[PDB]
Amino acid sequence: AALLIAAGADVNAH
Amino acid sequence: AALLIAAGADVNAH
Amino acid sequence: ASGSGEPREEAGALGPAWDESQLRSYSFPTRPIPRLSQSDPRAEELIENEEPVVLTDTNLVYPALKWDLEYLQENIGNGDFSVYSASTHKFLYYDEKKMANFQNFKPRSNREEMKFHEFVEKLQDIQQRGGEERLYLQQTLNDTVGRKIVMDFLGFNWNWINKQQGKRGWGQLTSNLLLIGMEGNVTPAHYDEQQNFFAQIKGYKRCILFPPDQFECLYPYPVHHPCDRQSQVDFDNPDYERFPNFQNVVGYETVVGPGDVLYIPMYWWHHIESLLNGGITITVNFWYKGAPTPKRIEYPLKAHQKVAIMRNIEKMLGEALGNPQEVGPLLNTMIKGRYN
Amino acid sequence: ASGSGEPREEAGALGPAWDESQLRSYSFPTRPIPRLSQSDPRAEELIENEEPVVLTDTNLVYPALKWDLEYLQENIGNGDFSVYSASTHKFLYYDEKKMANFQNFKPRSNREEMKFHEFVEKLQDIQQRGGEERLYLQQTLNDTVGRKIVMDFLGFNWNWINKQQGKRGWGQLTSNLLLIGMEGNVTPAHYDEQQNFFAQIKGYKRCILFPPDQFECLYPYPVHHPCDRQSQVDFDNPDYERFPNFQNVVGYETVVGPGDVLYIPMYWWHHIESLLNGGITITVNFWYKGAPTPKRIEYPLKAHQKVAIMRNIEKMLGEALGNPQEVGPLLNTMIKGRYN
Ligand SMILES: O=C(O)CNC(=O)C(=O)O
Ligand SMILES: O=C(O)CNC(=O)C(=O)O
Ligand SMILES: [Zn+2]
Ligand SMILES: [Zn+2]
Repeated sequence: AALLIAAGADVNAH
Repeated sequence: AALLIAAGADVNAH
Repeated sequence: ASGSGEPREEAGALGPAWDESQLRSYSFPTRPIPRLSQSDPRAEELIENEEPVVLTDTNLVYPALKWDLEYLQENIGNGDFSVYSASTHKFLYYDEKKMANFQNFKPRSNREEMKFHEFVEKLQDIQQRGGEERLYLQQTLNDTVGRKIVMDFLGFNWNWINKQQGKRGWGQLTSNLLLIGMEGNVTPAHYDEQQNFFAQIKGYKRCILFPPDQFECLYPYPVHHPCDRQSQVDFDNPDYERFPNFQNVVGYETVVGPGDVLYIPMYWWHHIESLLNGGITITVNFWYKGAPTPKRIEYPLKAHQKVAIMRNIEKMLGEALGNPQEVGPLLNTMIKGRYN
Repeated sequence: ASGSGEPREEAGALGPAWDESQLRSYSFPTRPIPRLSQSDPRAEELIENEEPVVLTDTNLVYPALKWDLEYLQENIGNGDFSVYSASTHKFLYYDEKKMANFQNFKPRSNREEMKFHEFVEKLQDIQQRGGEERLYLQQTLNDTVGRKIVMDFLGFNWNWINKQQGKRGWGQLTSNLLLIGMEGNVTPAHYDEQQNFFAQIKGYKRCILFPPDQFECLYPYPVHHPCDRQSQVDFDNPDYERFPNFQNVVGYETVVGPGDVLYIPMYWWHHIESLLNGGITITVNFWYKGAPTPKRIEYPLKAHQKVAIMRNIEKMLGEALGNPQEVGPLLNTMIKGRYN
C-alpha cells in the first residue's frame, strides 16, 4: 500500500 | 519482480 | 480430436464402463489425456513437465475401493460434514470470506453442516420422492473419522506419493478432500493454486482440463469476488458477446473410474462432472503446495507465472485503494486510450 | 468561464500587454488562475492546498529582469547549452534513455549542444532569411555561468522561496531550468513529478493547467515510452475516436509576464505557449522534490496518489515481465471480460 503510492521525481529536462 | 510471481495456495474448500 | 475415446471394457466381460450418452454436450473440441502405468517413464515426464496424466495402477487409495454409503456411515464417525445443496446440476464454488466485498452476490448452492447419516437420509429421501434437488458432500478428512477409516487411510500408497512429492520438490500435503456427489453433478471450470492427485474410488467422472495459457479464453471472476479462480462462462449457454475468446478454447479430457488417479497440475482449469445416470461418485483428492519459486527467475515466463502476476496486481490494488470495488475503474483508466 | 481575462495594462500608459489574437484557438473551456500578492493569505492557502496561483510581487528573480540576449551572451559564460530544433511550433519532450525500448519512435524535435553565442547566431540567421525553423533553449543553470550571472542568481529572493520550501515540507531544490524560446513555441501538455515555481522574465507565456483528476481525459503515453508524462492528444487536431474523454476536459489558464511567478503544483498538467508575435520569451523555473508520503495513508486517496499508483503498477510490470512491450497485452488480458 505505502510502496505503491510512492512518487517519483521525473521532469522534462535532458 | 520475484514478489509479483509469488504464488498463493487457495483451493475450493470451505 | 477425440474426447475420452472409445469407452473401456470392464474386466470379466462386464460390458462398457460407460457410453457416450452419459456425457454432457459442449461447444468446444477436446483431445484425450494419456492413460499410462505409473512405471511408464512417459508418465514421470508428464508430471515433471506439469502436464496432466491418468495413472491406472498406483494403488494410491486401494483400501478405499470397497467404500460405499453403508460402509462409510458405519465407520466414518460422528463428525460434521459440509454438504452443498443446489437446484441445478452446477455447484459453483464461492469463498464465504469474500462475500462481504460483494453484497449483491447470491450463491445458487447452499452449505449445510450435518452428520453423515443425515446426509445418507437426505439422498434417500430425495430419491424416494423423485425430487429435483441435488447434493454434493465435500469435506476434508480429519482426526474425528472412525477406526475403520483410519486403517483404510493408513493403507494408502504413501510410499509412491511421498516419492512423487520429493521428486517434484513440492511442499507438504495440505489436505484430502472427500467428494461424494450425485449422478450428473457438475463442478464448473476453475483452477486451484495447489498440485492435485485426484483419486477416483466409486463411479465415473469426466474431467475437462484447460492449460494455464487459456486464461484469456476462460474469463475468471475478479480476485476479490467470492468466485475468484472460477470461470465466468456458462458452459451450457456461453455468452460470446461478453466472452468472445471462449470460441477459441480447446481442452483435454478423460473419464476416470475406480482405481484411476488424475494428475491435475497447479493452475490448470478443470471442469468435473459425474456421469449422467452413473450413480453416486466418490473421490478423494490430495493437495500439495507447489514447489518454491526459483531464486534465478528465467525468461520467457511460463503462463502460470503470468497468472500469478495478474493475481498479485489485483491483490495489491485492492489493498492500496482501500476498497476492492475501485480496482476495476482504476485498471480501466490505466489502459483506455493508452494500452488498448 | 473566461480564459486569461481582459489583458492587463502596462504601467505608464504603455498599452495592453497583449491582445486576444496572440493566443492559439483550442476546443475546450478554461477558467482563470487567480493573480494575487504574495502577502495575500488566499495565496498561501492555494499553495498549501496544491492549487495553482500567480504571484505578482515576489521579486523572486528581480535581478534577472534586465536579462536579454546581448546581456546573457556577454556574461552567461562559455558552457554548452541544450537547444531543441523543430519544424513545428510543438516541442514535445522525449526521454532519450527510454528510446531503446521503443525503436519505432522518431522525435520531431532534435537536440544539439552549442555555445550561447552560436544559439544567438542561429536565431539571427533564421530571422534574417525568413526560415520556418524554430528553436527552444532549455538548459539547467550550473557552476560554469559567468560572474555577472552568478551575482544575479545570488540576488534572487531566496528568503521568500526558502520559507515556502520549509512551510510546505518540500524536499530540496533540484534544479533551475533556463528556458529561452521563440514567439509561438509550444510545450505540449504534460505533468512533472516535482513542485514548480515558474518565474517569468521576458515576454509573455500563456499557461493552461489541468488538475490531476483529469488524467482520464488527457491520455498520457505508456510509462516506458519516451514521452512518458506527456499527453497523447494533439490539441490542434484532437482525435475524439481514440481520446473520447478529451471532449470533457476543462482547464485553468493565465498569461504570465515579466515579474510574475506561477505555482505549478506537482502532478498538474500544464501546456505552455509563447504568445504569437510576442518576441522571445525567457523563463527560469525552480523545481523542488515533493514532501514525503505521510506514514498514516488517509482515505479517500487524492487524485495524484492514484496517478502514482498507476505509474508504479506499470513500472513493476515492465520489470517482472522482463520487457516493457508485454505490459499492454498483460493489462488487456487482465481486464477484458473481467473488469470492463
Ligand atoms: O470433483 C469435483 O467435483 C471437484 N474437484 C476439484 O475441483 C479438485 O479436486 O480440485
Ligand atoms: O516553459 C515551457 O515551455 C515548459 N516548462 C515546463 O514544462 C516546466 O517548467 O515545468
Ligand atoms: Zn479443483
Ligand atoms: Zn513542465
